[PDB]
Amino acid sequence: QATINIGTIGHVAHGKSTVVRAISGVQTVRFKDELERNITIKLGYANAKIYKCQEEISPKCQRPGCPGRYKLVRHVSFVDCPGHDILMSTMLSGAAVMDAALLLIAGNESCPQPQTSEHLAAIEIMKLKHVIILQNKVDLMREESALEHQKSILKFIRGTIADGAPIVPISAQLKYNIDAVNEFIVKTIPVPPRDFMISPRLIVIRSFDVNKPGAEIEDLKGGVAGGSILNGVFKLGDEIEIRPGIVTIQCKPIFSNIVSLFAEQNDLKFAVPGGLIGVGTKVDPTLCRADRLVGQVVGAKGHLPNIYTDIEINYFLLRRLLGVKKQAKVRKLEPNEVLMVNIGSTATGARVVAVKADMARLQLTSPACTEINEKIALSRRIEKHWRLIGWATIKK
Amino acid sequence: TSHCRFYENKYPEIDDIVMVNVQQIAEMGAYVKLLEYDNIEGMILLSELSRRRIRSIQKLIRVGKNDVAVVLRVDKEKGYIDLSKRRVSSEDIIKCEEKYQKSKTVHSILRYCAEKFQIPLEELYKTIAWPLSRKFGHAYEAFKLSIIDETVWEGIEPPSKDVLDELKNYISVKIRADVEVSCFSYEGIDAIKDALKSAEDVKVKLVAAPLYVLTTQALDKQKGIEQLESAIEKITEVITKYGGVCNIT
Repeated sequence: QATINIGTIGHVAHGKSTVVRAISGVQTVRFKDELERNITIKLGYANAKIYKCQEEISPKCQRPGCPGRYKLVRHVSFVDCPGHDILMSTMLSGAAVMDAALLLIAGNESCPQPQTSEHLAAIEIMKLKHVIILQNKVDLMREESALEHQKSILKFIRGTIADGAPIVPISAQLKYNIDAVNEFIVKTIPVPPRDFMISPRLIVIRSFDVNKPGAEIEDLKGGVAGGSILNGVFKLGDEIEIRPGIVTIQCKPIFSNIVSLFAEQNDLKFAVPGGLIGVGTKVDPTLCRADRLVGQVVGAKGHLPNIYTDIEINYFLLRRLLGVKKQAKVRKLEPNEVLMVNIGSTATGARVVAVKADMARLQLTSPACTEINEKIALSRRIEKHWRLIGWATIKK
Repeated sequence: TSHCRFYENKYPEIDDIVMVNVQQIAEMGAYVKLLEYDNIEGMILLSELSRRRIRSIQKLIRVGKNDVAVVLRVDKEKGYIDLSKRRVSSEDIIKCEEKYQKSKTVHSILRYCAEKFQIPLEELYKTIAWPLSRKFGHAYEAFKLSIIDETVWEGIEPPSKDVLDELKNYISVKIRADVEVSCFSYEGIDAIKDALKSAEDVKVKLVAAPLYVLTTQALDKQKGIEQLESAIEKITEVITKYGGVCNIT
């Protein structure tokens, strides 16, 4: 199945979807009539092939001269998030689901673009320094201007946790120069190991009913959860608890036996981790209605994640903020103020109980589940929409 | 072409009970046209209409409206024929009214047939009207039995078989419910299936996982009052035993 969760990052109206299309052919759709013209809310999904010519996009070597057929390397799946500074929660969720990143910078649009920088920062925070950098709108720029842009980018990427991350000049519309990108996908991104015995944990980003308009109820379908595994091969025929729960104010975890564990385009026996998977469960498709299973944790039955509202956070912050042009000073965190705490996939609205030296105690208005220590990206409301302040770990 | 006879005699032979409407009344009584032989007309006397002397203010409210009338006398070679409705019993009113409603609902099923297949109306009318109205009573309960017993169609021939098909075509309601299955469970699918397996066996359609459009058929329009309610009750029953939540509009 899908071997490595590779994410796509860039500015809004630059062409992440376009890039995906160029790579795979699989469309992110762009939907709900708002997003048909403009920008997606959900993650965009695509399945790209790597079968190398060693003597590729398709498993045949008729194209690159030598008739010695395309030698199977990998199959990779995309994690394409919204690159808008309003919808950052989704991006954050994607980030602690990904194994590696793909940057997208346009030629004619500037080098210190705010959103892109923010994305980069997020990636750095959430252990995602494996970034393949792509020059995108180069089918517009001069023989000198492009070079200048590249130089500027290089200059920028000197103090960042990205040091010598590779840059490729592609056209997402004209279909050129993606060979290099493909090569890098095997070269610069090795897949981090993901075993059998590391306790099975599924991180849900999407809720899906496949209940088509027109059918009869004597021919029914269950609930499908679109979520990623980063530990534990889920096999067909297992019982599950989804632990952030269902709301009564108290919450109670949801129990579902596996109908299917579906990856690629064809349903499989297994779901080997480091991939984003559509899990058919006996759970109602009415709870998989639109975007209900977003930021929920799934464990195999006989397991104890903990649903915390009162949290011990170890926090770290910036000197100067991101999301804006206008990079504003980080004023100190203020008590009993609504922050957004992004933990793996959750985007919970939290109130500050205490501020110490490097630790903070937080109240959650919506309960999140901590199994391990859990990776956090933090966010705040200063300029209406949510800006990225810093990062944390749950000290548990 | 337009309209024609009942039963192949030129006039309503003496002392039968027909229906008319009064056209105008000046001094003779009314110039009643016969509603069974439509284009023909007769008349009727002033003292014959009730016993009371009819006021002009009473005369105006009655014209155009139709009623029942027995026939006193008939010239066999003149259309100048009398009618009568003082000597009409109360039962005969309802009997001839039922016979004339029968007549109109067996005329309306052949009017458009003759005037849209474009043939002379009288010939196929009479080739139906000899055996079915001479054997027993005419075409209403003849044709209500003709669609289940097809020996009527082969007993006499029509000049064309397209009017046959249209007569077979003429004589031979949804209560909408947007029930909202707002479930948050694990055994909900089964419940839904169970619900389907009793409420559909009337027209049930899936819209999504929550919304369902079911258009329950009613016979008296008020007989689907006992159906929709029943369905609702079933729905209520269903979801308490499985784990989810169903809400009804």
